[PDB]
Amino acid sequence: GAPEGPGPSGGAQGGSIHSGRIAAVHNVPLSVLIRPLPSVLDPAKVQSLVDTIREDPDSVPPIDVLWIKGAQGGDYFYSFGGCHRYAAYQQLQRETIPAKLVQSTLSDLRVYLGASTPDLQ
Ligand SMILES: Nc1ncnc2c1ncn2[C@@H]1O[C@H](COP(=O)(O)OP(=O)(O)OP(=O)(O)O)[C@@H](O)[C@H]1O
Ligand SMILES: [Mg+2]
Repeated sequence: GAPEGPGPSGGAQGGSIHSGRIAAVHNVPLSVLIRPLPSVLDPAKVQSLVDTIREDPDSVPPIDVLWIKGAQGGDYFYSFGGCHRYAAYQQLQRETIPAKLVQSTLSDLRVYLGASTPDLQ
């Protein structure tokens, strides 16, 4: 749980390209991925990816993922794409998946779900 926090000490949100920020590749757990948009997966195309990760996990780049926080610091990870890439990782029963984190705002989520957008907390 986390019924407490530090405090304000740096305008991170709306920060210009000189304030402070760290965006890089990160292994985000598969159990905390948010995907509210089903898709049609192909069993032959997943096999090709499952073969790359099993034959060479270095020639496989990360996917783009949006990093947004709720009204209570609750971090939520949204993914839109790499659908087939998720099946290969999910099929290999792996614990986490490489994904590029990109700080975003609830507005960016409205562009994708400007209708079924929930209330993050
Ligand atoms: N054996 C392989 N089979 C298919 N794609 C491969 C293979 N090895 C490398 N790749 C790369 O994996 C990437 C697959 O993910 P990408 O995000 O690019 O596109 P996508 O097919 O639209 O699907 P999703 O968003 O569902 O993963 C491709 O860009 C391709 O270049
Ligand atoms: Mg495409």
